[PDB]
Amino acid sequence: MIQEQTMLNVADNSGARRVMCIKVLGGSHRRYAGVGDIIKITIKEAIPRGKVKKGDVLKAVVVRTKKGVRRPDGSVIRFDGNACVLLNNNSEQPIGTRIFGPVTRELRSEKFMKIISLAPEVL
Amino acid sequence: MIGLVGKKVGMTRIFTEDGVSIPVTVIEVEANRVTQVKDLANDGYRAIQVTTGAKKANRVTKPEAGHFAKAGVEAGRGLWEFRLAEGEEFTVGQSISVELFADVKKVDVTGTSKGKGFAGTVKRWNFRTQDATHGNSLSHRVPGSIGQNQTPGKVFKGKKMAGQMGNERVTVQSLDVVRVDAERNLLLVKGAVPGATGSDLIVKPAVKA
Amino acid sequence: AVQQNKPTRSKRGMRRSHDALTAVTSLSVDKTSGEKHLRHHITADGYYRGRKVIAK
Amino acid sequence: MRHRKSGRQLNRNSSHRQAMFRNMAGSLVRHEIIKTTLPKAKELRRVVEPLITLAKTDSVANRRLAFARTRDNEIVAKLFNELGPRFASRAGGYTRILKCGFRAGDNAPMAYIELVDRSEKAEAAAE
Amino acid sequence: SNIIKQLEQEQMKQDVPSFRPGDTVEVKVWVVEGSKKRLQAFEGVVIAIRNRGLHSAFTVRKISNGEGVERVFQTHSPVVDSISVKRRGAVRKAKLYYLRERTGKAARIKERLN
RNA sequence: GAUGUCGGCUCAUCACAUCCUGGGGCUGAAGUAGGUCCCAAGGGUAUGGCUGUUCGCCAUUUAAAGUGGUACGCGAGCUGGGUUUAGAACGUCGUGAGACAGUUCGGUCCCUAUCUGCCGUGGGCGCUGGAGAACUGAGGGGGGCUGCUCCUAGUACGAGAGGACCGGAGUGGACGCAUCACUGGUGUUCGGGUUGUCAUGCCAAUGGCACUGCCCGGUAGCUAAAUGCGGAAGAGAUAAGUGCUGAAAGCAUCUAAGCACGAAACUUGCCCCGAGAUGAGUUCUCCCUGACCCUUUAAGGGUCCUGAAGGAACGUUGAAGACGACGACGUUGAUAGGCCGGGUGUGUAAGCGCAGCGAUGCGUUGAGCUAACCGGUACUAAUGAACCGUGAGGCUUAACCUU
RNA sequence: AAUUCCUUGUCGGGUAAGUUCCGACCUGCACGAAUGGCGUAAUGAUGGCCAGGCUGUCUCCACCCGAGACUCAGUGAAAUU
RNA sequence: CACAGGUGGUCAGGUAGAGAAUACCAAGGCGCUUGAGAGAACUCGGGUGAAGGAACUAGGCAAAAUGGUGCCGUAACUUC
RNA sequence: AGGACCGAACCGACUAAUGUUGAAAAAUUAGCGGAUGACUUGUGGCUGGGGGUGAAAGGCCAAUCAAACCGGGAGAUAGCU
RNA sequence: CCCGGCGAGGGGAGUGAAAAAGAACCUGAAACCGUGUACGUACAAGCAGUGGGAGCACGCUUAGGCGUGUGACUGCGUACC
Repeated sequence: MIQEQTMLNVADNSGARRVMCIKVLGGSHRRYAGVGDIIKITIKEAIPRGKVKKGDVLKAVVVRTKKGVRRPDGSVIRFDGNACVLLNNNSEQPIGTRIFGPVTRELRSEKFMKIISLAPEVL
Repeated sequence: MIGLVGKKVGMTRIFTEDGVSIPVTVIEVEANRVTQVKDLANDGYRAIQVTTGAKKANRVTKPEAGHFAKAGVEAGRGLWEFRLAEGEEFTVGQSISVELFADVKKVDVTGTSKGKGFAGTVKRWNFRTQDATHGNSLSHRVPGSIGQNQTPGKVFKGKKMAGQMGNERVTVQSLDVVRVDAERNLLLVKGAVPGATGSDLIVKPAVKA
Repeated sequence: AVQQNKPTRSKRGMRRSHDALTAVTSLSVDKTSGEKHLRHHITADGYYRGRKVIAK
Repeated sequence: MRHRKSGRQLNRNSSHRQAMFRNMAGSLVRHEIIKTTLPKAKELRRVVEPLITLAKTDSVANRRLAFARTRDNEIVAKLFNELGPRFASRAGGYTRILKCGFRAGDNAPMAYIELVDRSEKAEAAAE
Repeated sequence: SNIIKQLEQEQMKQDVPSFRPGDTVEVKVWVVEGSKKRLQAFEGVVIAIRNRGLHSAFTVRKISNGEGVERVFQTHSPVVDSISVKRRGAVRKAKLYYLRERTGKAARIKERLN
């Protein structure tokens, strides 16, 4: 993410364990992310019997940071860890369907409303 | 019309009716007493001379004092003068304050001595902190090299490296005023603006088109 | 890193034109003190603007 | 960097800075008068005046609090008996800088430091 | 005696609660998305001092989830819909910093009287 | 008398034969996309791995993955893995000592800058009477990159699928700039906790010390991981080229004469440094009208009286900054400290009462204590002078005063 | 291979990797049975490889504190020439 | 050299701790002589660090991190 | 009991950070190792330069080592700068 | 006889032919750092020298481009072994 190599958490109902940043998207001539950034992930780990398996090269976007995500009111949303939601790289959007923890409301679109099942926050 | 000398005094994250809050610097705009004014027989260009803000006139010199005496007297800290930008003033005072940035919502701002001392290395120049482990010794922050060989025969002009730096300017240019707010005489400019906190500045409006 | 030839005495004197040693650049005549008045500073008997304020 | 902030950072780390100021303020309340270098007399002034403000009344509870603030039997003894009533009526300005001259042997500007209202002197030359 | 820094209090939106550490709150807010009529709430503990200026905020920890989350709500913008202060527990500190990236404890831990 | 090497990194820079957008010709190019192709140095021009390796192999970025140079750039830069690697051993060879443009393992890498450059900054003197003040531009760089999609636009063209540029719009990335409210960091001039021992005769409490003992909060500043933001309408000189009108060559033909048009580059505009620019500067404002003695006299030398406007030391000190210069400014004062209201911190002051075996809680007490900030408050220290500047300051043409 | 001209060997495996590491293969440089070989517990400040604590080495660097530099005072060298 | 270097014998006080680790400390020794100011680059020492966790480098690289005491619980291999 | 151990004191110095015109002719701090032994080490003793001495690097012999230093040969020779 | 510690160092007064013989004393260079005067340096720059030389002090300018010392400025120009 902010550094090359760097393992961070799966944030889908597709995968398990950890996955590894190879590059950032949404620009070049950098080797660091910001906040509300677009990642390039390779899967390091995850179960082969789920939709996510070792060494699929995919696109992904940030859903948590332990630095925390912000833009409109500048007021952060911080979490227990750095985490990133996988895209399909061919059809995009969240490849998984639930998770128990929430999304950042400061960087908020279709890609964060398709990845949870809490009724009192927008679906 | 003119460059209006404010003070850096306050900075605020302000709310808007978009759902966004905008980080800002808040500048006290004062009233304007115009002074002697130079016409276009004088130095060749039509400009307006202004005193915005003042001091206790215990330190004043008579040669500045005659300017204020023949026009609106205000026992000024100094003289600032301006080539036109939107227009001009009444030649003794037009009591201008927040009004100046209501016909333009864009500022250019003038280059001021930036109040960061040296700033310089690792702050506006392309140096880093170089490796410190694997027996790297006496070389931790200095570039190590800057030129090449007898080929150029010397150091290039495009390369630059200085232990220290004196008064340095360069503006942000062309940046939007977010608001001006009447009855408190407040000029809100977005985020960055040349100067430390508690600095003076000159604020000119738009010069570019 | 070193030299190439022995310096001339013109060299030494010009280099010092703006790097030699400086002091308190005189003091004023007195009015009120037991000593002679240090310019715009209090004396050791204290009387500058009034009384023995300094005693050390 | 040092910008839009005032006062003097001295040439001591913190444990050293405390231990010299603990000596100095005990000399300062006891003699009413001290001489030291001008950057150092200004920090000496700003340290001793908040202690005097807590100490301006003769009241027992502010004498117990003042012994909680500094474990010194000499500071808490001069105040609340001789010096209490001396500073009782003021609401700031419990000390003064007198710009004594330059120090001896060097061209470092010096001050004599002196409480706003005095009850004691020592007045041999600075050594 | 307060003539400037006064002008900020003249600008501030009237919505701000007066505060001491360890309130419970429910912060009523928007899903934001620019500006949107879909609302939602968050309740838990305020982990930090709200006094900041024209830019006061509620530093909630929602303490409900299984990893937790900290959310910061801007008091002076229309994102914050209404704010009720509820009862003050005990903290015996001002800011409970160990919760900014970890889940934990309530607005009350013991008692915080004289 | 040798300049100290590879690979990688620091740090770059210059030649354009341009990686790319941009203007333009052709196509065996239908339109579109390409190939072809001139013009053009301005700007942007990515990163991990295994190995001591360049190259290798592999994954990825961006619209994009360039050309060429630098004592095989740069060791009076970095490492020091490797090298004949000096030890050793492997692989090899000799009787051996000992050897390798074969190999592998850790292992020193020096120098305060004389002259020379690069960036920043000051002192001395002339700015023509002085002094202070505003100020113009001879001259030189920075931004100059570049995606996305809506409309433009299903239209020219085609057999059908299909099918463009600019312009208008919001918006991302780098590069450059400034900033500290927001969000993180720190905050040795601030509060509180806490392990241990030593102390205040003792208790309760508190403080010295162990890296500020350790720990967490923290005003104000600064700061990038956060913030705001340039990338410009217009002006001219063009390139290649599209031309007109038209010759060499009765015509034909950007071109040869002539004249319309013709790009981020170029001279600029926008920004920023700039009068020593002897091409010595313009323009505003202010102020000095006493005297005698002597010599080289557009003039200087001495002396009485006498030095204005202003300056400088000096003083506290800065939001200006290595030092200066620059600046606030000295009782006319918010310069710096206290102190108080506040933008604004912390966590419940020592003692005493009460419940309890007590730690501790609870009532006393939403307590007590507090730094830089913003505004106040003179509460506290910046005396009064002397001093550097003098009594109206060139020749000569043009303008004006008789002139 | 502490060895391999070619070769980053051929092939499986971990992986963004994969010269090294683990497993197998041999088109085997010049490996090869006292220059000794296979195999092994424990040990070396020993060599390589792997994943996790943790960490400013770095990504990308900020701020605080002190001693030189720099400030004020004192004394006052040198590589060289 | 007032120099941080090296050097054997005898004697053996406290608290907390596994101990001659280690904080402070009794008796005792003793301030290793620039100083003071500022808070530019930078050089060394010391404090602190978001998100990551070596990704920097031939190489994890000191400092940071690990440590102690009661009790549960404990692998391949083995010369048991 | 033990050329045993985790680990001091006591002694060293594989590696890191520094020093590298140093405080010190490799010491400091820190990872690190021996300590009932082939240790650590005082006192006293003993070998002299192509000669000693080496759990072996031609290592070490006055913080030194393919050969110390000094008096004679000696104005070695220098084909060379 | 003067300054100062009780010091370091010198002067003046007086001695002698001589103290420009003052105790390290013989007369006395050059390197070596500073003073004093003359003249030169604020539009300017390369082996630092020569060629031409404003000027200024001094020389009845020898009145005759000049003499002594210096030198704005500038032609031209690469140390010695």
